Amino acid sequence: EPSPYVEFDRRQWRALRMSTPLALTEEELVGLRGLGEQIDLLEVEEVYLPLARLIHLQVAARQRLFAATAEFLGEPQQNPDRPVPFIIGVAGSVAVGKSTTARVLQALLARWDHHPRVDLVTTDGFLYPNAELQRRNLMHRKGFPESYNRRALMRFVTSVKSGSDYACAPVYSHLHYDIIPGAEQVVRHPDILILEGLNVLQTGPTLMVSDLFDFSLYVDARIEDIEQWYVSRFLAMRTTAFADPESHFHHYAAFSDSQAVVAAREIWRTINRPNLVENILPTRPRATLVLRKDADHSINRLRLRKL
Amino acid sequence: EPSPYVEFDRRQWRALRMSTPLALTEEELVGLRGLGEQIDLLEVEEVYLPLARLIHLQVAARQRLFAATAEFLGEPQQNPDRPVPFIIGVAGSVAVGKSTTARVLQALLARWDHHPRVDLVTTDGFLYPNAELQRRNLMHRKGFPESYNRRALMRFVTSVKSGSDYACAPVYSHLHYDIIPGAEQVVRHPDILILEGLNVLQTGPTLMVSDLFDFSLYVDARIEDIEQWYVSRFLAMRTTAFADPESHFHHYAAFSDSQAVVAAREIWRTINRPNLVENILPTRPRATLVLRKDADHSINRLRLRKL
Ligand SMILES: Nc1nc2c(ncn2[C@@H]2O[C@H](COP(=O)(O)OP(=O)(O)CP(=O)(O)O)[C@@H](O)[C@H]2O)c(=O)[nH]1
Ligand SMILES: Nc1nc2c(ncn2[C@@H]2O[C@H](COP(=O)(O)OP(=O)(O)CP(=O)(O)O)[C@@H](O)[C@H]2O)c(=O)[nH]1
Ligand SMILES: CC(C)(CO)[C@@H](O)C(=O)NCCC(=O)O
Ligand SMILES: CC(C)(CO)[C@@H](O)C(=O)NCCC(=O)O
Repeated sequence: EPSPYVEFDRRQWRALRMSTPLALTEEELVGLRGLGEQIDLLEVEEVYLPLARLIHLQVAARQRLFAATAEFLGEPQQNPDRPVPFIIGVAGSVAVGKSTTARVLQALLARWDHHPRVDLVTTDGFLYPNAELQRRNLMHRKGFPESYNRRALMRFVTSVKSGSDYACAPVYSHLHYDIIPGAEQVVRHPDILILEGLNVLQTGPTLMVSDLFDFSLYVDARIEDIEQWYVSRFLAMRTTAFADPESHFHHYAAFSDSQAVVAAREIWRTINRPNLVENILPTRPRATLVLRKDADHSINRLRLRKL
Repeated sequence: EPSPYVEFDRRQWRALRMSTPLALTEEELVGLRGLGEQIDLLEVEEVYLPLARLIHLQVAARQRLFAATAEFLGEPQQNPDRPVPFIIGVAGSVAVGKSTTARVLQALLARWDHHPRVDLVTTDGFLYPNAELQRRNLMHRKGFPESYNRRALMRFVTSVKSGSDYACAPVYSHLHYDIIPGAEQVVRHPDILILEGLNVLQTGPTLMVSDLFDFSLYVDARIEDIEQWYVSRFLAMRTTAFADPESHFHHYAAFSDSQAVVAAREIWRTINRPNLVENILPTRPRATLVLRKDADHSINRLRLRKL
């Protein structure tokens, strides 16, 4: 059976590093690593460095493609100080590590030789505000496709990829659990834009951000593991994020281990798990690279799209 | 508002021919032209020749892409007598002209300088046989996604694009209105494969043939026009195809104009129109090039994806 995909173990994948230099310190890694994440410099070298080599091979190759369409159209030569931005999507469940994966990726690419402008945007900022979610009866479906302003999202990425000087995204506050009035993240003709969220790989009856991705990753793990990671993070957060009296979820800080486990499981069951099974997982087949994690968070398997 | 798309009129589009030679005679065109189609050598020159220039620019460019992934993987050099097959999808309603568009495209590309092997496959052969459609209660939904063996279809195109020496498709008989026992269409590592059908541009919870297309066309027209074309073709066929006593639809040959119009409208209303509105039209946003036809079948407008 021929296949669009090729499967690697960590042994096979890490050979593909060739001579890519490691440009990240252990301390720098910490600044990027999320609560509960196990990524170390060795995963960076054995997993993220071949990745970064793949990507940089494909950035130049993907530029030929837009150049052919320019040539056809009898369009001028593209300013080499403004190529067409390479767009990278990163997807997966809540709690699977995908935001760290994306932050690490950004760090690695920014440190490539010619110092590319590499911006990172999460879909959080494109959530409808709570007052608007409440209007729509969606206050308990944050993360589902319909809880996002997908039109604004598509506009944002279309703007950036189509060469705009600047494009703006709104900004979400996890502390306050809402969009921040007046806050903008401004992206200015970067060379690479990484877009990370749950359903960014979705497809449908209109052109969507996934149709603009030049490359995508999906961070995968067994569902039962993800839940464990999610519950455990929730318990840990009683003394980090929920401890802040300003935090929308401050009431959780004083939950017993057992009360906390019960609350987190209920949130997993009613929100995150269904969103995962119904919307996120069905996008996995399309990702250029699936990063498969074991129960201990360690990436030991990879699936690349060769077609 | 920035846009993934650029819109042309025939004036703007035909300028993009540059010096592409016309290699098709009027007689050759006839061999390709479907009952009721108005395509002439002038549409070929003003519409299909820029198209063919776009495509050939993108074939070489799209090869860089697969080469980068080979390089990354430390794969050998690709035999230049066997590149990775460029896959082209052609979609649209029944009766809109898309099969002629595809046959013409094949003729034009086969006549490019180095004489590329250019195969053409329609999704007809991947319809479930009638006995199997009946089992599924689908004898009146031929053309809807579920009336096709989509797994076999995906396998076929995956086989070809992944470099197989040969791949086989079953063969449908319009005369008999069923799959022909024992018949195979054999495709042998072509340089380009054109795949044409109603829903070939569809997307979903699994990797599908649209995810393998390097380029796609959608042949568009106003729904009311398509219906007129469909009814008129049905009336014309009383003296061509339905006239054959072997034809599954021979009974239609003896319909009055008015009986025929009533039968065709009913088939349009209950089968083709719903399939168009529900399944085919929602794929239009993704096509690389939409060919928009006026009431007289003439292509006067085009929409290209630049992103
Ligand atoms: N305080 C806070 N920050 C969050 C939360 N969710 C995501 N973040 C932001 O994203 C980072 C998480 O890194 P990582 O563990 O890779 O995130 P993830 O696996 O995508 C977890 P989730 O998808 O649940 O956010 C956090 O360090 C923080 O910057 C949250 O619930 N609370
Ligand atoms: N005899 C016959 N041939 C058909 C039929 N439908 C498609 N074909 C094949 O496809 C060709 C049609 O050319 P074209 O007019 O572009 O097809 P189309 O617009 O896709 C029409 P449809 O989609 O309804 O087949 C025919 O000449 C024939 O080879 C049909 O109902 N009867
Ligand atoms: C469970 C964690 C810590 C992991 O992301 C986080 O999703 C969380 O608990 N956030 C606040 C609770 C909530 O998700 O509503
Ligand atoms: C209406 C035409 C002639 C146009 O394709 C053709 O679709 C047709 O009439 N075929 C046989 C009738 C049927 O579609 O069942």
